[PDB]
Amino acid sequence: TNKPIVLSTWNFGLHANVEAWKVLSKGGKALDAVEKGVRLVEDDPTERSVGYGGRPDRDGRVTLDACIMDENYNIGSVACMEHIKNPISVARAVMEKTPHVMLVGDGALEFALSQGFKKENLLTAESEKEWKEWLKDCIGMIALDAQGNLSGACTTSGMAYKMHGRVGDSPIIGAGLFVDNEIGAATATGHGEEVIRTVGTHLVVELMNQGRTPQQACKEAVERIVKIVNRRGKNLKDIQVGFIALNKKGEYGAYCIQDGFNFAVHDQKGNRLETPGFALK
Amino acid sequence: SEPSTTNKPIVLSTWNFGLHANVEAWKVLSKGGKALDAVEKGVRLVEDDPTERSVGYGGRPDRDGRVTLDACIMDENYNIGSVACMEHIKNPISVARAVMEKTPHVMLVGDGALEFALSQGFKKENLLTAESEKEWKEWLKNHDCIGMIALDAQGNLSGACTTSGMAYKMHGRVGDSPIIGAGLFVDNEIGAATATGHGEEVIRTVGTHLVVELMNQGRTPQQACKEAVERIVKIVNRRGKNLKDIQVGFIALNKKGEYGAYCIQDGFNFAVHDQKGNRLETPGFALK
Ligand code: NA
Ligand code: NA
Repeated sequence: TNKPIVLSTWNFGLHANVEAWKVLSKGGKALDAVEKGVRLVEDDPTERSVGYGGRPDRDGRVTLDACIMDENYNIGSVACMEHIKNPISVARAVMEKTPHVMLVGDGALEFALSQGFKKENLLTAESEKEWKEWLKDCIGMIALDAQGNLSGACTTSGMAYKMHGRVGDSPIIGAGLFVDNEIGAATATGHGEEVIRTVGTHLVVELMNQGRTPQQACKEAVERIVKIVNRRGKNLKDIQVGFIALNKKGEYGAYCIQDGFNFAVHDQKGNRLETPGFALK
Repeated sequence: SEPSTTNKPIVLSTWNFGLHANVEAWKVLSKGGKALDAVEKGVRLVEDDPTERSVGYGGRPDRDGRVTLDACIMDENYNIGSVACMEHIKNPISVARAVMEKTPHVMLVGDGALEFALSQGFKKENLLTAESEKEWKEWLKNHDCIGMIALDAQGNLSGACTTSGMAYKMHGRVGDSPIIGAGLFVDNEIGAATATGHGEEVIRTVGTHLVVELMNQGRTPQQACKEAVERIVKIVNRRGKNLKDIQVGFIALNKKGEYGAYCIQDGFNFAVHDQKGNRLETPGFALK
């Protein structure tokens, strides 16, 4: 087994991995590592697709989606939540502190406040400016820790200028994120509607369950999804879906419909940016 | 060549009230109509019924006395629509169908879902009946949803799921019913499945996507429902929980019109209407 190891999506995954590794390298829990990892990007107003600084919906409201899954089938999720900078941590509170696994809208905010989270104005001057001008994708992280336990976290401000109330894949278990401690974990990149449609990360993990490596599973999910896009009469150039994945042995994999995505991997070899295979050549 | 036997049209729905919801779906299916129209019409009957207290009008409120409704819908070509935690609209399944057909999104929640519904001509209505208000105030001091899946005369699958959610849930709580892959999943080249019960547990295990993938890899609909239930049973134990506290059922249909179901605990039936008639059937259960 190769452990610990953490993967996360996009260039900022490299920086998120560093924070995750501060936990993983000291023998801490995957759950804590992935929370710490993605909060880094939630916190950063120059990362405009996650948390603080996220581009608003078309009504100028910054609404955030996140979910988290630990090594023993515990889950939490918030969607379309406003004024709280660290939705992954509220999702973690939904998981640990309530008998529910998903809260949305005003109810998610009220819960957050009741747990001692603080309202903050998430719309930056920069985002407000660009929104008004307009009027005229996420971070996912999965890790295997020194105990051989998996966990993962996904957080986003969702599609810029979405309809108010729009929810993407990031807070939906089996779409944006899925973890089964006996199999593996996967988290998605791409058009949220399309990852929901195909239940993408549950598919990747079930393909690993069925005996595929993380790499084979990501590629086979994407190839199945490519055929569905065609069945739907759509142009593959208009659709992005991709996955990164980890199994219980610390093997990893990534594959997308289209070139141009990258993801960060940190293990005993250190932290680096790698690029997946892709279908649309 | 096509199958020697396909049982179509056919519609299945969860719980005893599925029997009369099936009659309404069959008005569409028996005339060669689309599975998508059939399953919408079928579940709207229950949404419309104030005496059905876990779906639509008359649904028991969250703990603050808001009736907030969840539904999703899926047709024969991976088109999907979903609303969740939506207030004041009696037929969330039809707003879900509008999300699917009329927007570039697949899920709206909360205020945004209501504003969209109003923009589409749905009418704001008071969904809290005197009876539900009475019970709620007192509280202060089975049939948890309807899922319906159908195979029409063309050989196409579609499904719908709609609920008012756990009674006296936290404000904003969403269960499995509006989540594609949890409460409902339909793939026209394999089969369809819809779920009922403790929504948290169906979300946890991505239940209907799992049932349909098990059919994909060769299980019959009943085999796939049963194996999914038994996975939930294993997970409940891994989590150190007591199975007695949990109910989940699945019903499932494949491309040939074969069907099946299975649940954790007894007392769950489903209704199936095909050309031979409308039947209330009782599946096996895990907790014996
Ligand atoms: Na940010
Ligand atoms: Na009702």
